[PDB]
Amino acid sequence: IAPITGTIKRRVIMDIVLGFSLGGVMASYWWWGFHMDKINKREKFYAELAERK
Amino acid sequence: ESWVITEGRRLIPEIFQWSAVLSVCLGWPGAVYFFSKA
Amino acid sequence: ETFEEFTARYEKEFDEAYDLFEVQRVLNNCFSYDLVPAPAVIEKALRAARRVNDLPTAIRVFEALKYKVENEDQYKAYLDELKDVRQELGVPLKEELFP
Amino acid sequence: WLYSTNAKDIAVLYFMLAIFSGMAGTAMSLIIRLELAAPGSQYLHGNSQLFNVLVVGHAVLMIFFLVMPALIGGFGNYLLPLMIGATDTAFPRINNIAFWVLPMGLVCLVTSTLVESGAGTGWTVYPPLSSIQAHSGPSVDLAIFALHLTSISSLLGAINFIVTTLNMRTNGMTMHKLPLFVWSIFITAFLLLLSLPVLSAGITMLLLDRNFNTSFFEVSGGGDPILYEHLFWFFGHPEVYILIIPGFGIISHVVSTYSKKPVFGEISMVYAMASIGLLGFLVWSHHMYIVGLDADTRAYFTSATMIIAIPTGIKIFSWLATIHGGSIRLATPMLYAIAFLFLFTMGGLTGVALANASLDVAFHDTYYVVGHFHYVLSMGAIFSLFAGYYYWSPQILGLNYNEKLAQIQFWLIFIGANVIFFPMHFLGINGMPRRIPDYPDAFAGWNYVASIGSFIATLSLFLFIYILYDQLVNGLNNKVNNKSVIYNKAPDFVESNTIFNLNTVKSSSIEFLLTSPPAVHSFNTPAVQS
Amino acid sequence: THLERSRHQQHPFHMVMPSPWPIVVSFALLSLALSTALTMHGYIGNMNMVYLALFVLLTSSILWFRDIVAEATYLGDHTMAVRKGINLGFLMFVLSEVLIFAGLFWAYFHSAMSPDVTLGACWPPVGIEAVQPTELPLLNTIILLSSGATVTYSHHALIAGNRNKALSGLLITFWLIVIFVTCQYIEYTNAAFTISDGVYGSVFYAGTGLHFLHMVMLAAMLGVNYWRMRNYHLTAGHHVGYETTIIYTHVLDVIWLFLYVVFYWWGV
Amino acid sequence: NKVIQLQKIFQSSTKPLWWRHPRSALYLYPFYAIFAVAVVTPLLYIPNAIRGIKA
Amino acid sequence: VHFKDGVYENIPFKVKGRKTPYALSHFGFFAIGFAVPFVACYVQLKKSGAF
Amino acid sequence: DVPTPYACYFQDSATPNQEGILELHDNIMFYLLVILGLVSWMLYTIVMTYSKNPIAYKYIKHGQTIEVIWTIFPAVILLIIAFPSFILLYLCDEVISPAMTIKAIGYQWYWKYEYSDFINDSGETVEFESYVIPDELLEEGQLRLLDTDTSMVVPVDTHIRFVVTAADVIHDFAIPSLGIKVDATPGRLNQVSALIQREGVFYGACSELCGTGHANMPIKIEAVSLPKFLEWLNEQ
Amino acid sequence: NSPLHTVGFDARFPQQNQTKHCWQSYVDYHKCVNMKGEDFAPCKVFWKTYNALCPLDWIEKWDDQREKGIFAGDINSD
Ligand code: HEA
Ligand code: HEA
Ligand SMILES: CCCCCCCCCCC(=O)OC[C@H](COP(=O)(O)OC[C@H](O)COP(=O)(O)OC[C@@H](COC(=O)CC)OC(=O)CCC)OC(=O)CCCCCCCC
Ligand code: CUA
Ligand SMILES: [Cu+2]
Repeated sequence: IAPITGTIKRRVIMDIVLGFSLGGVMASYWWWGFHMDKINKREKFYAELAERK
Repeated sequence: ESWVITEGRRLIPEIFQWSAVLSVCLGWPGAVYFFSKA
Repeated sequence: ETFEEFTARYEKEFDEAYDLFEVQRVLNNCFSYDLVPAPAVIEKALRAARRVNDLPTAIRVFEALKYKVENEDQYKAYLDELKDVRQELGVPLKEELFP
Repeated sequence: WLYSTNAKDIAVLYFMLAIFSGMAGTAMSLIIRLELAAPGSQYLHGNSQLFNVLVVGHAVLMIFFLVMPALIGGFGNYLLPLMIGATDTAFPRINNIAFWVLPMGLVCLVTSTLVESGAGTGWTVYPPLSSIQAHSGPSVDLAIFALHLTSISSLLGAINFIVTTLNMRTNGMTMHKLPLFVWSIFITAFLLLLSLPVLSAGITMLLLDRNFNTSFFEVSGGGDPILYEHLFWFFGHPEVYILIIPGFGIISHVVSTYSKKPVFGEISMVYAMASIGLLGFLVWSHHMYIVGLDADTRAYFTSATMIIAIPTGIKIFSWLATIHGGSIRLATPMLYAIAFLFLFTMGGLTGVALANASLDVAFHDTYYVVGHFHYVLSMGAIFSLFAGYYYWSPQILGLNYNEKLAQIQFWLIFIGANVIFFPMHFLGINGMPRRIPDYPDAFAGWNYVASIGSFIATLSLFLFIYILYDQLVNGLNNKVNNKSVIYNKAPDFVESNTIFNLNTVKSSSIEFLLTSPPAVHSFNTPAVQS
Repeated sequence: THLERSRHQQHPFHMVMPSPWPIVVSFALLSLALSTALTMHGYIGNMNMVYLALFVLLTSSILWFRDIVAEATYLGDHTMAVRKGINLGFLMFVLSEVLIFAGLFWAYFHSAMSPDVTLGACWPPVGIEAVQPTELPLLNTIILLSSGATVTYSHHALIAGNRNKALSGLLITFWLIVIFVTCQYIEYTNAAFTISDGVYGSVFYAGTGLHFLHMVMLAAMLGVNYWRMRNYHLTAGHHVGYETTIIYTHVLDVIWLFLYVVFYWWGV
Repeated sequence: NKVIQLQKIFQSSTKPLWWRHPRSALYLYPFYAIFAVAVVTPLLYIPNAIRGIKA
Repeated sequence: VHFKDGVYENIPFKVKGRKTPYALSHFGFFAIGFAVPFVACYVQLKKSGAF
Repeated sequence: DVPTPYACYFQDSATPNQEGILELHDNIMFYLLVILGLVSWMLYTIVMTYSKNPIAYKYIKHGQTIEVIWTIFPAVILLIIAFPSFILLYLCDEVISPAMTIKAIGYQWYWKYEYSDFINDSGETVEFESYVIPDELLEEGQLRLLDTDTSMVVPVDTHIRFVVTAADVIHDFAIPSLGIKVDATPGRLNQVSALIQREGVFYGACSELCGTGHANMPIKIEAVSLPKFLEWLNEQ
Repeated sequence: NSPLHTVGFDARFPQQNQTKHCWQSYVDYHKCVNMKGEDFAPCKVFWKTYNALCPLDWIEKWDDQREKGIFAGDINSD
C-alpha cells in the first residue's frame, strides 16, 4: 500500500524541460558551428584586406 | 525508486529515434546535394 | 480532491450501482484520473461486479490495474494485497486464463 | 435539384464546385511548376505572357474558389445549421445566390484568359501594371469582376451567420457554450463583414481608372499606386486570417474526438480566437515594408504583427495539451490534424522572421515568402480541409471511404508537398524573384527538386478522385467488410463490447447524433441542451 | 389540445419554398458584369446592354420582393425572433455599407493629409475651385436635419394608429428626398471640376458620388412604403418593410455630417 | 382592403408562390422573353470576341 | 432536393441505375476540370504564334 | 554577388547594412530552433508514447498553473528579440553624412542610372541604360539573365546615397549582397545608403513584377577603387 | 584624397521618400533667382541640391510646365 500520485505531473516537467534541452542542442550548434563558423570566414577575409598597405 | 529507471528506459530509444525523424523530415536536402553535385 | 476524498466518494457510488451499466461507467471514471486508486475502493469494484453477475468486468479490473500501476514492483505488492478478496470470488487474471 | 433552398443541398453543391475549381486550380500550378523545371522556356515556347496569366489564374482559384467556398460555404452551410440546432439557415433564399454566383464567377474568369490579351497582372493586381496603357484588352476587365462576384457572395454569406448564431440557437445553448467550429465561423463572419467592402472600393476604383479615366491611381494626376498598397492589403491580411480560423475550428474538433478528451481550455480558446481576428485588422502593411514607409511606422508594425503570434501560441499549446493525457486513435483525420500541428507551426516561425521590418528588406518578393505562405495554405488550410472531409464524409454521405486507401493519400500529400515547399526557403534566401518564367542558372538546383514534387502531390490528388469513386460506388460495401473504420471512437478499457452497441456515439456535438445521411428535416422539434 | 398542435410548425423560424429567382438574379449579375466589360472594349457597338442589365436585375428584385410580401402579409412566419432576425440582419448589414465609405474617406486623407508633388502644395489645388460651406451645400445639410426630424415624426405616428399622419407623413418625406436628388443634380451640372479632374476630381465625385447612388434606391424604397400603406399591406405592430427605411435614413445623418465636415469645411 | 381578400387566395393556393398572385400571368411570359435573350447574346459574342472582331 | 432522405438522394448525381457506367460521368467531371487550363494553353499560344 | 547552385544561405555580405541582416537572421533563427525543437519533441512524445494509452485522462481541462505560463512565454522572447530588431531599423537610415549620389530609374525593361553629382570635370551627368544581353548576342561565358551589357561602377569605402524611382510600372531595386531594396514608385522616389567595403561585382535582380519582361531586368553593379573610378568618370 | 561632395542630411526631409526634397529645392532655387538676388553662392546651394536626387525627365518636365505657365507649384514669388 502506497498513495501513489503524480504520474502525469512527473511526465510533463520531465517532458517539457527535456525539449528545451533538446531545443538547445540543435540551436547552440546552429549559432556556434554554423553562425560563428560563418563569421570566422568574414573576419578572416576582411583581415586579409586590411593587410594590404 | 520507480521513476528513476522506468522513466529512463521509455526515453533513451525515443530521442535515439526522434532525431532520425528530423534528419529525414528536415535533413533530406542534405542528401540530394550530396548525391548529384555534377 | 485529495487521496482520501477520492476514496470516500467512489467507494460510495459503487453501492448504488444496481446495474451492469452503472458499474462500468463508474469503474471507468474511477480509473480515468491522474492518480492511482486505493485498494479500499477497488475492493468495492469487485463487490460491484459480484452484485451484477458479470465476470469479465472483474477480469478487466486487474488488466486496467496492470497498465496503470507505473511499476511492476508496486504491482506484485498490490496484487498480493488483494489476494484475500480475489480468492473468495474466484476472479482470475488475464495472463492466468491465457485466452 | 438545382434551385432547392435547403441549406443541406446547397453545401453539397459548394463542395461539388470546390473540387472542379480545385482540379483547375492545381492543373494551372502543374504547368507553372513544369515551366520552372529547367532554365529556358520549355513547354511554354517563348511566352512570358500566359505565365503571369496562369499564376493569377491559379492563385485566385485556390484562394477564392477552393478554400473560401469549402471552409465557409461547403462546411458552414452544412454544420452551422446542424451543430447549433437550427433547421436551416436564417436567410435561406439568399443562401442560394451565394452559391450560384460562383459558376458565374468562373465564366467571368475562364473567359478572362481566352480573350486576346490575357491578364498578366499577378494575384495582387497592381494599378500601373493593370492600367489601360499597360493592359489594353478586356482580359483584366473580367479578372476584376470575378473577384467582385466572390467578394459579394462571401459577404452575404456572412450576414447569413451573424443572425443565425445570435438568435437561432436551442434552449440551453447559452453564449458561452457553443461548438468551436461555430465560434470559428462566427468570428470569421465579423471579418468577412468588415474587410470585403474595403476591397470592393479598392477594385471598383481601379475599374474607374481604366475606362472612365478618373485617376484614383493614375500617376499623371497625382493618384498614387501606393494607396492601393494599403487599401488592398487592408483586405489582404484579414483574408488570409479567414482561410485559417475555420481551419482552427475543424482541428479543435478532430484532435479532441480522436483523443477521447474534451479540448484543453475551451474558454481560453474562444478569447484567443477573436483576438486573432481583431488584432489582424491592425496589421496590414507588413506586406509593404519596403514601399517607402516611415521609420516609426515600420517600427510600429515590426512590433505589432509579432503580437499575432501571442494568441496563436495559445491555440497550439492547448492542442498539445488536449492530447497529452488522452488516448490517440490514428485514423485519417487524426493523421492530418497531427501533421497540421507541425507544418503550420513551421509556417509560423517563417512568419515572425518575415514580420520584422529590419529583415523583410532582404526577403520581399523572393521565394522565401512562397516557402512561408504555402506552409500555411496548402499545409494549414488543406490539412484542415482534408481533416474536415474525412471527419464528416460517412456521417453526411452515408458511405465509408476505404480507410486503408486514405492513409496512402495522406503520406503522398505530406512528403509529396513538403518536397516542393521546403527548398523554396533556399531559393529565396539567395534572392530568386517571383512570378518569373526563367531565372539565373544558379537557381536551377532546387527548382528541379521542387518540380519533382508537384507530380507527387498531384498524383495523390488523382488518387483522391478514386477515393471519391470508391465512396460513391460500393461505399455501402465498405462498412460491411473490413475495408474502413466504422466507429470513430473505440470504447474504453472497461467498456464491454455488448454494452457499446446500446450507447454507441459518445459525441460532444449534434453532428454525429443525427442519421447518416441526415434528414431533409433533421430538426422538427426544439431540442434541449443541459 | 394536441391534434391541432400536430398540424402546425413547432419552431418559430421560417421555412421557405424553393424559389427560382435565386438563379435569376445570378444570371443578371453575370450579364451585368460580362456586358459592362465588353462595351468598354467594343464587340457590340452600342451602350444599351448595360441598360438592359439594369432592367432585368431590378425587376428580378421586385419579383423576389413580391414573393417576400406574399410571405410578409399573406403567409406569415414572422414571429418575434424572425422579426429580430431581419432587424439585426439589416442593422448589421449597414455596418458594411458604412465601412465602404472608409474605403472612400481614407483616399481623401491620402491626398490632403500629406501634400503631394504632382499637384500643388495646397488642397484643393490651383486651377480647381471648391464650393464654400456657406452656400447651397449648406441647404443639403439642413434638408436632412429636417428629414431626420420627419422620419421620426412619422415613425411613432404609424404606431400611433391614425392614418392622417401615417399616410400623409410619408408622402412629404418621399418628396423631401426626390428634391434632394435635384440639388445634388446642380453640382453634377454646375460645378467646375469634373470626374476626371485629377485626384480632387476623383474622390469628390466618389465620396459624394456614392451618397447620390443611394437615394435612387431610398426613393425607390419609399415607392413601395406608400404603395403598401395605401393598399393596406403594412401594419402598426409588425412592420419590417417600414422599419428598414427609417434606419436607412437615421444613420444617413451621421455619415453625411462626416461627409460635410471634411469634403467642404476641411476641404477648402 | 385587399389584404384579407388576397389572404384567401394566397393561403391554401396549392401553387408556386411566384404564381400565387392573381396579377401574375402577364408578369412572366414577357419576363421570360427578356430572360431568354439576356443570357445568350452576351455569350454569343464571345466567339466574336476571340478573333478580334469588335465593333 | 426537397424530400426522400435516403442514401444516394442528397446528392444531385445519379450514381446507381444509370444507363452508362458512372466512371464515365465521374472522371468525366474531374478530368474535364483538369483539361480547362490545357485549352487556355492552346487558344492563347496558337493566337500568339506558338503551337 | 553571384548565386550558387544548390545553396542555402545568404549571398556574401559586402555592406554593414547587409552585415546587420546576417546577424539578425541568425539572432531570430536561434530563437526559432528552440520553438521548433520543442514542437518536434512535444509531438513525438504524444504520437508514440500516448497512442498506446487506452485509459484517457479525461479530467484535466483547465490547468490554471500552466495557462498563464505559455502566454508570457511568447511575451518574454519577443520582448528580448525586438531590441536587436529596433537597433537595426533606427541605424539603417544613416543618411547624415553622405559622400556620393547615384541614380537608378527603371523604365519597365531596363535601368537608367545617372551620375548627376558634378565632381566630374565635364560638368554633365553620365546617363546610360542597362539592357540584358539576349541569347543570340550572348558572349560565351556571360551569365544568362544576370549579366547586362552596360554595367555600373561605384567606389569603395564611400558613403553613397541612391535615388530610386520610375516613370512607369512599379518594380523594385534589389541587390541581396548589399541589402538594398526599395520599390521605385512612379510618382515618388526612395533612397538607400549602402557603404560597400570590398572590390567586386554584384549582380542582384529586379523583384517586383512589371509585365512581360520581368525576367529581362538585372541590376549589375561592380565596386572599383576611388582613383580607379575617377579614371572612368573623366572618360564617361 | 576625398574629392567627392554632395548634399548632406537635410533634416527637414529625413525619411526615405525624398521627393519633396527634389521638389522644394527646385522651388527654393527658382524662388531665389527672382526675389532677393544679390549673389549666387547661397543661391546655388539650391541649384546644386536639385541637380542631385532628381531624374532628368523630371527637370525636363518642371522646365516645360514652367514654360507654358502650367507649373502646378508657386513659381512666381514676385
Ligand atoms: C489557397 C492557396 C494556395 C494553395 C493551396 C496553393 C497550392 C500550390 N501552389 Fe500556389 N500560390 C498561391 C496560393 C496557393 N497555392 C498564391 C496566393 C500564390 C502567389 C501568386 C502571386 O502572388 O503571384 C501562389 C503562387 C505559386 C507559385 C509561384 C510563386 C511566386 O511567383 O510567387 C507556385 C510555383 O511554385 C505555386 C505552386 C503551388 C503548388 C505546387 C501548390 C500545391 O499545394 C498544389 C498541389 C497539392 C494538392 C494536391 C492539394 C490541393 C488540391 C485540392 C483539390 C485541394 C483539396 C481539397 C478538397 C478536394 C477537399 N503557387
Ligand atoms: C493563409 C494563412 C496565413 C497565415 C496564418 C499567415 C500568418 C502570418 N504571416 Fe503571412 N502571408 C500569407 C499567408 C498567411 N500568413 C500570404 C498569402 C502572404 C503574402 C504572399 C503574397 O503577397 O503573394 C503572407 C505574407 C506575409 C508577409 C509579407 C512578406 C512580403 O511579401 O514581403 C509577412 C511579413 O510580415 C507575413 C507574416 C505572417 C505572420 C507573422 C503570421 C503569424 O500569424 C503567424 C504566427 C504563428 C506562429 C509564430 C506559430 C505558432 C506559435 C508558437 C509556437 C508560439 C509563439 C511563437 C514564438 C514565441 C516564436 N506574412
Ligand atoms: C483522373 C482519375 C485517375 C484515377 C487513377 C488513380 C489510380 C489509383 C488506383 C488505386 C487503386 O485502385 O488501388 C486499390 C486496389 C484495391 O485495394 P483494396 O483497398 O480493395 O485492398 C486490397 C487488399 O486489402 C490488399 O491487397 P494485396 O496485398 O493482396 O495485393 C497486393 C497489391 C499491393 O501492391 C500495391 O498496392 C502496388 C502494386 O499489389 C497488387 O495488387 C499488384 C497487382 C498488379 O488495390 C490494388 O489492387 C491496386 C493494384 C495496382 C493498380 C495500379 C497501381 C498504379 C500506381
Ligand atoms: Cu521592372 Cu519587374
Ligand atoms: Cu500578411
